[PDB]
Amino acid sequence: NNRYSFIGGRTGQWQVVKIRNVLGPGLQLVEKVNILNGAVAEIPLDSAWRLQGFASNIRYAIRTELEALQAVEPMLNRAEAILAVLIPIKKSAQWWEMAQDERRDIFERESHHTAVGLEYLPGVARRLLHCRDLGEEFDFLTWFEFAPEHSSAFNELLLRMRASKEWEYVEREVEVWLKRL
Amino acid sequence: NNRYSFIGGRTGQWQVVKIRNVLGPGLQLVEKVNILNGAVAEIPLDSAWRLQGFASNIRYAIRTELEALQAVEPMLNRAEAILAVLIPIKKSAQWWEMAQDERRDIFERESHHTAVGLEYLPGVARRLLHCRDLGEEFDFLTWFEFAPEHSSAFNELLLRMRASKEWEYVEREVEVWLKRL
Ligand code: HEM
Ligand code: HEM
Repeated sequence: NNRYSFIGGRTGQWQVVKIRNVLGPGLQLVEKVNILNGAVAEIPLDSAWRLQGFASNIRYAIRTELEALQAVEPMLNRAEAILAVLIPIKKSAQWWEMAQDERRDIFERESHHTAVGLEYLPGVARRLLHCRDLGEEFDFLTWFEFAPEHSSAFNELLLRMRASKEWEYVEREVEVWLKRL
Repeated sequence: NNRYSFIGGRTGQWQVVKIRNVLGPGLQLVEKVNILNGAVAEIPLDSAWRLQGFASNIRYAIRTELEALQAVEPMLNRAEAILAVLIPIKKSAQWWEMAQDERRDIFERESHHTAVGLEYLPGVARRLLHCRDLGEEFDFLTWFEFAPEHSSAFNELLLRMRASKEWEYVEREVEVWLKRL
């Protein structure tokens, strides 16, 4: 099953350390996040929000980029990776109306998204989930996990991505920092 | 709402003219197709199958290709467009594992998918729906509609596409020919 749900509330595998409402409407602070592999039609007991998305095919990365990523990218669920950050992202209408070449040019040629992110591997593991096509309020759910030794580096990455051309099209962003229970 | 369902059964806006089970498991012959904008968790009793997909962003077409398409592509629901064909398609695991550049090169550089398709406009109107990401048995639901005038041309187009490199990755395909009621 390629669908994942993230329920903010009183139960889950992850304790919420903090929520930073970076851009646009925020997410209610809660005690924990519960992650479920599957859709979840009915709101859990004592929960404040649910986010959902699916794992999908590659949309931008070219073969040589995939080869570079595969050589260094870590797996999820490393024993040392006790911190995580869930970052829902929405991009503007102006982005989604662009053609494929226009988007790829902004994403890599101008913003160097993959080349910058590679600078943070193997420390940071990640998962990308898509949800615009489900009708959700965000377009992406992005997930990152790492040992505490990489927290400073991860915060620098965030600032570097926010300085990029690609980020001129980001309309909503929240950071949910988590610690593994 | 970006989701569409196609219910094969005894009711609907479209009468089934024929079903050709081109490759892989077919779809049961039925009297009619009912098309609904929205999902349908409860399939009607006298219906045989339900297909669903969503409209999404562009995956391959470049700006100059979109411009060419926009100059000539017809609207849906033209008065004369009394014939349609619903063609669910599934592509292989080897296709999906390829990177974005590899897929674009097969789609256009080798197969000329858009250049060939443009030869059949304005006669043929179309919609593309995506459903691999919903866990459906097919990956795409493709829809075409046109006057009787263009049936012979549409049949030529089908044969041309099936001769392409891109088609070497198609592993399931069915044609549901319809007439507007
Ligand atoms: C940690 C190192 C990172 C690496 C190696 C990396 C790599 C990538 C790659 C290769 C893609 C494209 C996938 C495809 O072709 O479909 C992608 C997409 C994406 N990434 Fe990153 N990324 C990193 C960090 C980040 C961070 C920190 C953020 C958010 C603050 C983020 C947000 C996104 C988004 C929103 C997308 C989807 C873009 C779109 O489809 O428009 N990434 N990432
Ligand atoms: C009638 C003229 C046609 C035109 C102008 C045309 C045009 C296109 C365009 C431009 C795309 C890419 C959309 C994107 O970038 O996301 C596309 C995708 C697609 N089309 Fe066609 N098409 C035509 C006929 C057909 C026919 C007859 C079939 C099926 C037999 C078909 C099957 C598909 C499929 C399966 C995709 C999805 C490809 C993928 O994402 O891997 N098309 N079409």
